[PDB]
Amino acid sequence: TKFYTDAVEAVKDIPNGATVLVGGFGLCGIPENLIGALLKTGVKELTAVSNNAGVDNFGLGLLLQSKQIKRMISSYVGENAEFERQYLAGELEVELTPQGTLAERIRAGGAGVPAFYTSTGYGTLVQEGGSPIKYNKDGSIAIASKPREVREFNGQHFILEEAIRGDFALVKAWKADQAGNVTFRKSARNFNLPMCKAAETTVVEVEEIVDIGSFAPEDIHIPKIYVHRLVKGEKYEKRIERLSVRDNVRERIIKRAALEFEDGMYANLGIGIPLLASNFISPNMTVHLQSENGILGLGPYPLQNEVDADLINAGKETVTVLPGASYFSSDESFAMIRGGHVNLTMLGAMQVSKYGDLANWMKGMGGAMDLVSSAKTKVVVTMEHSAKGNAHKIMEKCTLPLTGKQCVNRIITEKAVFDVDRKKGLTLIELWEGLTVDDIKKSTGCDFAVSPKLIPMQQVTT
Amino acid sequence: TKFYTDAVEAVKDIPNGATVLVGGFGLCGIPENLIGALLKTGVKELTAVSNNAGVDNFGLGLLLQSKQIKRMISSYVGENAEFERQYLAGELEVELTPQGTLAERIRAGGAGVPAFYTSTGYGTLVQEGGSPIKYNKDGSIAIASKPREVREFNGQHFILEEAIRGDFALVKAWKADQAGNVTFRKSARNFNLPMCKAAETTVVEVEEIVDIGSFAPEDIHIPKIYVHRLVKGEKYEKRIERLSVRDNVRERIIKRAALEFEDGMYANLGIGIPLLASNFISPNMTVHLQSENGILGLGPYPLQNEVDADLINAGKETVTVLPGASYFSSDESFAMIRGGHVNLTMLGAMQVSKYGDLANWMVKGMGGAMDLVSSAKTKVVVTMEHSAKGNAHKIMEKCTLPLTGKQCVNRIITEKAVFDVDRKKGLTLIELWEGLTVDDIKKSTGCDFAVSPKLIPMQQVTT
Amino acid sequence: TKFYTDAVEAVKDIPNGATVLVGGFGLCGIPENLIGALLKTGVKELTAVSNNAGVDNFGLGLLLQSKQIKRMISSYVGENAEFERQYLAGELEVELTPQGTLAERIRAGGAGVPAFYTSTGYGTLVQEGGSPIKYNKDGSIAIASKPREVREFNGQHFILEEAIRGDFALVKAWKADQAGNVTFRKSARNFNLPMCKAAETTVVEVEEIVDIGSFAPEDIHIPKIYVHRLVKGEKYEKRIERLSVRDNVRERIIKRAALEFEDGMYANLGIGIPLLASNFISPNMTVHLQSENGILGLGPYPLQNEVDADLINAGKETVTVLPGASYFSSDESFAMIRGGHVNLTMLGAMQVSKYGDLANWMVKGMGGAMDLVSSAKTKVVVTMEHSAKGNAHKIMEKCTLPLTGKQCVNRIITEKAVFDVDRKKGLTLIELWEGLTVDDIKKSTGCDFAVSPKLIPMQQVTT
Amino acid sequence: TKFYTDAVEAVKDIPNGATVLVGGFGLCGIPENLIGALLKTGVKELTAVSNNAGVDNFGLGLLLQSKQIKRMISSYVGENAEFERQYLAGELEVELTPQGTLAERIRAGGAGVPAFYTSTGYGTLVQEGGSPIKYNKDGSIAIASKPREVREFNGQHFILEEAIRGDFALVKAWKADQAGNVTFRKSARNFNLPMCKAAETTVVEVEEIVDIGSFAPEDIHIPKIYVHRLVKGEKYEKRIERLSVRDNVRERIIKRAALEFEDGMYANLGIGIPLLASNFISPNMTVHLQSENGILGLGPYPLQNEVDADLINAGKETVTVLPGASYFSSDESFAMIRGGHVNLTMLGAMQVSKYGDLANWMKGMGGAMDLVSSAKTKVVVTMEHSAKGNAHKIMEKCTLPLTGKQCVNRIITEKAVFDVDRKKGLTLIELWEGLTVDDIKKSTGCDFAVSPKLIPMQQVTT
Ligand SMILES: [K+]
Ligand SMILES: [K+]
Ligand SMILES: [K+]
Ligand SMILES: [K+]
Ligand SMILES: [K+]
Ligand SMILES: [K+]
Repeated sequence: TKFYTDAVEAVKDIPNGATVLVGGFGLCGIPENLIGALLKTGVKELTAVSNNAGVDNFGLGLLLQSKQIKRMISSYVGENAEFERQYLAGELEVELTPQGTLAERIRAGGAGVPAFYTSTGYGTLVQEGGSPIKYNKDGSIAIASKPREVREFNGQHFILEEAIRGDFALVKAWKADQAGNVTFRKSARNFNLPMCKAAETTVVEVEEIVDIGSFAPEDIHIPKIYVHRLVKGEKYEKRIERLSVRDNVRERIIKRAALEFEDGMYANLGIGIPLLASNFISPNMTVHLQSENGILGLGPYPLQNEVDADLINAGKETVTVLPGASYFSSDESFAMIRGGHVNLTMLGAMQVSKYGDLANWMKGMGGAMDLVSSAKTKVVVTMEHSAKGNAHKIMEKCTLPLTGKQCVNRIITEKAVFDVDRKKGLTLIELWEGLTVDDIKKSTGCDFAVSPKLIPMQQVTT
Repeated sequence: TKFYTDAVEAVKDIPNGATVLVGGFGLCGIPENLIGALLKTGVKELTAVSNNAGVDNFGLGLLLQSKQIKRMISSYVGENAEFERQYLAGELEVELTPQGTLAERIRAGGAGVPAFYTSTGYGTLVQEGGSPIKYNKDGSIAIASKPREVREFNGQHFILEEAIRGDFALVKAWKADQAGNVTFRKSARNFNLPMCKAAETTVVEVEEIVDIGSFAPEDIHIPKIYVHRLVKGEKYEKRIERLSVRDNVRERIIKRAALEFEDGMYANLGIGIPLLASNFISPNMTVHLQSENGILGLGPYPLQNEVDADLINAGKETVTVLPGASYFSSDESFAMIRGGHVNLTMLGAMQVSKYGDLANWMVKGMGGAMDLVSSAKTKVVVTMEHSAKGNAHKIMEKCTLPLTGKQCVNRIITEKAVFDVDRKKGLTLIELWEGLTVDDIKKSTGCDFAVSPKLIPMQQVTT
Repeated sequence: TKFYTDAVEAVKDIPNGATVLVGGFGLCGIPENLIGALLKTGVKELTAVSNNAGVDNFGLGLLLQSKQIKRMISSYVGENAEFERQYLAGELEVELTPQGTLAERIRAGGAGVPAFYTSTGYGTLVQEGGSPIKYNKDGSIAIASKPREVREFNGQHFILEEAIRGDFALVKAWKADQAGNVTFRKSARNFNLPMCKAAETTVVEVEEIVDIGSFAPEDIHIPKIYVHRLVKGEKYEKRIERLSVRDNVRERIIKRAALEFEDGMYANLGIGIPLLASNFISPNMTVHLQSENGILGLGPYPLQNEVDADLINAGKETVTVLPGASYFSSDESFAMIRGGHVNLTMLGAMQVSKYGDLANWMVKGMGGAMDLVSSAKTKVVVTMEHSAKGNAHKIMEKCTLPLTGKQCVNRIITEKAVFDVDRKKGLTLIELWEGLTVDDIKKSTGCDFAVSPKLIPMQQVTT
Repeated sequence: TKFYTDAVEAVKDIPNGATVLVGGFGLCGIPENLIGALLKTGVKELTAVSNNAGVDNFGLGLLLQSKQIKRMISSYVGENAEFERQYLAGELEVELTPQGTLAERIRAGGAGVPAFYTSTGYGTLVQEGGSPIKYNKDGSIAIASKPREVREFNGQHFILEEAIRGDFALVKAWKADQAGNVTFRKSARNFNLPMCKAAETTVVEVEEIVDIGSFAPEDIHIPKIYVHRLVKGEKYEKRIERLSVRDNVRERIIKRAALEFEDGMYANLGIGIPLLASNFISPNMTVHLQSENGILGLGPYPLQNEVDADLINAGKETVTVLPGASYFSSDESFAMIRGGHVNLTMLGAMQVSKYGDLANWMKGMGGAMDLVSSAKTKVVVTMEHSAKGNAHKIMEKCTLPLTGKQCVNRIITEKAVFDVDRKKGLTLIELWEGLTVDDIKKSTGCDFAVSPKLIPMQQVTT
């Protein structure tokens, strides 16, 4: 590892056009000083591989403001108006790739794996191609995404994704010892860890340099072999994107969603109703919440003194963890998710089809496509029954872009609870008292079986 | 995580015929108590996915001795005569898979990836198929390995390997906290870590159970989500397979090999000459030695009282590590190796071809040799005696022995010469042992070679 | 042999899902009446082993049109849009197998040989696996071909291919005597002959039934032992797929290709330039042209009134044969080819590599191209325009198109140069089109090449 | 094709040590003139690939007398005392290879196939190796055969055999036209046909040269491309090795064996009882007899005027064929046999095991190992029940060299008829009247089931 006292020195040789991997999930674990250094070098036309686009004036957004990025390869680019403007104007190219796929393609890039298969994105536009990566000033499409090759293994369909390697990686880390060994703090690890292994030259900025021997050998997150250039970041603003401190239809969904929790369950909860539902878990029940940016054991929002820029949830809110929590990188998080280790994945949806196709993302798909990619994880959708104008949200076929095909196992609305089966379709198993099966018929766009043991819709006791 | 006080209770439901992942590299990090529990349950016909076969009376060898294994899926199975015996007799099935491929297939299996590509094994018997996985009693081949599918990416060839998942995994770990979070000690991590994610039911035995909060959250090697059953092992023998404590032709190779080292270099040294050469590294030079069983920063053999069963090198010798060393799992180790992060890989060879094909492994298995030379980014340097007994060529047009890799050697160091090897142009004699002539080399080499315009007498490290 | 007066009676017991071998090369020697009988029985989901797919409305194309075929195992399936349509739509499965391998696998299937080795397909997608045999409606790959196992014999690589056997074979023959002995006419023999031995129940339709004793015993092509069911075909359309009756860059290649011919030579000429070159053979020179569909002694295209549906060349063109010609079956033809008995094989190429890899076939299938260059004993001469549109290199370090063969080309003839090709040393420019310079060739060739010390202006046949 | 007027001219360049393929089955279709020419050139140390060793003073035996052969690769070398003497004395090397395997290895050699699998020889010394190929003068072994690799396919075991290619082939043919196209007459085709394709230089001698155009193109047995050198043989002796012109225990076996015949059956009959049994086939029944030297449709022994050196059966007897007979080469004959196209193969045996192993060959195995190699062909053994001294011939395990393993389906003796099953063993289905099941018990060396429908042993009506 080569140590630098000046960040510009550490990155001055990045060529125009370089593919640069930039760590960070939201504003968590971003290499703010290395990004500050690129503003000074003025290198341009970069293809930035960055999970997110920071915010308008921070993180990757600073490089978008200065127009130093030709293309971004990211999974979620919301919360950044300059980004949106450039994209629509045809000034910026954008390849949206599922978050877990982005993590794994980066990991493959550092592991000598040119390509691998993942179900994430199967049946969606990731597979189908056709998304505008780049527009012409006239508003037409200049570059459309390529469809992905898909192959069946063990009766399931998987898309072939290729490794992502960078010319450079700009990595934010916590500490580096004098040998160049590096560790990451809390959830700031995310993509920084795998990105450190996937570029020809990795540049890491750390908050502190410690003596060789400060780390237990077993606990070095990134061995020095991956750290080519190391600089102690000069300034850390610790920006927090969203400071989060500790109707009846919605309340009803929350209260029935709260009943999906089981003792010992591992769950991943999308923001909104699913997350609110966790507030009703019995202190008697032990439920472990997984966060896809690399956390297992999420706790409630922090009391003001617990607020930590390094600890946010997938919705980018400041959060806390419970005793016995663990942190891990983004590739490891999605290995955990894709491998079906989470028992329950509960999320909101705009539409769900008869056989469980889900439309809930189209800013980018973030980790939603990965979260529903495994048949081993029970996917529970919580959403209001019908859309504005009473248009069906549950129907034969989604009309909105799919997040996944035949991946929903249960739908919870304020009116009903449907179990969903990829081959047989819907089964009404709970019914809000006061409504009748025919009321459901009228608000649902496809047929459904009625369970012989249909009960009034339950509501958690709390 | 469910805690058990009895190991048999933790594994009694394993079915006959189950595929069981068993952690451990050699005797390092083996789940000796869970294995002991399987001897009691008597479950049989297991397909054991285990990097190695332990030794005759320990680790997986115990289950082979009791005949509870139908098939082993391993990368290296030497040091076991009952294994050898059962294999040749047609009583045991064996699929040899490159060590790094095994680690990655297991990882894939826990990560939802059904298959991936790797250059490891391309152009070898792994790709080619035809190795006997199983013999019949009369010596006929009952099952031959399947060839692997090939695909080209970015101008190179890779083979398609599929995930490995087990019904159960028997994992050895260091400590578990009360929530089921687990950590591994030193090099005992190896395959235990990835195997914990790749089975329907993971059973972990640990040396000690500690309070929730004993681990820093960032430093939990295996989050509790992957630990289904946990037991504190009742007995730990701390078996050490090889207790390693601190001619001229060979010495010459060693001394020229020592000159391949450069300050700041990351190197992986095979046992024998390569490793011996590291003893001549200048205390002025900083060289980081990587061990494929998951270590970066290997040090010299320990004094006797420093020996640690949890710390061994790839040759299964007890070792030490230097300040700033790190440990990591087998899949990570081979990601590091396959990704080309090691600058120099120096190993022994039986044969090397004109364009750099290497034969240096063949039934004991290829271990990590095929992975070690799988990347074009790592410089591969072979150190071997020039010619075989009877002066048969070892360096020639084509290897006649099973390949470890195709066009992967960049340099050959023998007691007579040093050849740089290029996949397109072939051999270039760049150093010549003084007293020998270019014609002497011609006579001991089985293919043509260019003679560098800057050919020098063969160098020898100063030490 | 059991005689039938009704074709439907002869095939009514074929089960849905049966594997059925169907004779014929193009529309030559196809069992049109048995196929017509299958349209009436309606049997479905057949795995049809048929060299070709007939044409849209004839031969196997009729069964594709009625959707009675689940999978085709063929070597060449061009000239059929319903086939193409069903394949891409995921309605039809297709395993492309080299023509000669198909013939030999079928023969093996009737000879009790479960598997054999052939160099045909080594280093290509046949060995490598991964071709889509079947797509799903959304375009995903439902079934990918399996790679083939490799083995080395006498220093060369071969792949292991397995026998093909059918439940039934639908065979077209010329005459059967009353005992069930059968003969084939001209080139209509092709696959019909070997397919008669490789199915549990063989059904043969013939044009005429003659008295026992009409055949000389030595001249029965298929002994009655292989003929289980026999029917005199009710109707024979004598369909002819291609009625063939007797620039300067291209002309230059042709005229230099014509100089590859030698008196007494056995040659196999691919359609296009190679075949055109044969028109310049001196009536003084005797050259015997072999056709892989089973002919030795091809002659010029016939006058219109000499056209015979039973006599076509490999490009499916109607032809004639010269005095002393012979006909033989497809397995025999490829034994002849694979055995290296043809002295010169001249074909077109899309790309040729420095060491002689050839890309000249790729989904229509590789036909006999992979077999044609499979032998080191046959000189393989490629005739192609030097560079592709946009001047992209066609001759280069490595082909970027699917290989037909590895290191199998011995010479390249373009409108600018003639290169001898050596598998170990590469290219040697031996002739140069006058007016061009060695540097001009450098600019249009994607790899280095030696310049012969005896380089001459490119020759042109006198005619 | 190059035509020669002098045979010596056609073969003078054969090197000492050359591997030479010599056509012929017994004395049928031997290249007598080319062999005469080798006597004059004196080339030595040849490895002669020849199905048989001719007889003492003819065919290959002439080359053995002159000591010009170092090694023979043959399937049957009986009827030649000089051969036997040299072999035992250690002067001649001998590799016995099953006839059908020899044919197929030669064919593979001309077809570009380096190796193939065949069940022929599985479970026998062909697989096991250990046969002396060469003795030392002291009577010990100098060279022992190598075991063959065996691999399972579709649940069956097959041995890997490698191609045989020659430096030269000496081929006897009937006619050649002026272009070099060649045809073979009757059963003289045998190995000459495949040998013409498997050597670097093929030399063919023919009885007559005819005009181009004499052969129908479809009926050229060997296209000119395979005929490198052609000579019209100067002399043809038409030697006939065995001139064959048209007790009660043995008679009983014959009469019960005659009942194995069925209308429309294809059968291959070994010499002795099986062949004698065919004399009792009803003129009402149509049975087609296959001869492994390349004939289908064998008829009775010839009346003196029908005697033809070109037409002999597998026992090398002069024979005739019936209307509608066909001739074919040795590789094609064994493809027919190995592929299981013959319905019934009836042969004599020295021993048969409980599960159907057969010992009936140890001169060489000839085609016996191939004849029983297919599970599709019913193998019926006809033999006297017990050996001299009443030793068991039917027992648990044969003690004599195996011809095949689990390949016998029925055993016919003068006392009993046993069906044989590879998994269940023996089932006594017929019993010679006057004998009891216990009498069979006493004469049989293993247990056997007694059919519930056991009948007195049948005897053909004729
Ligand atoms: K699911
Ligand atoms: K390398
Ligand atoms: K390589
Ligand atoms: K060639
Ligand atoms: K080749
Ligand atoms: K049988």
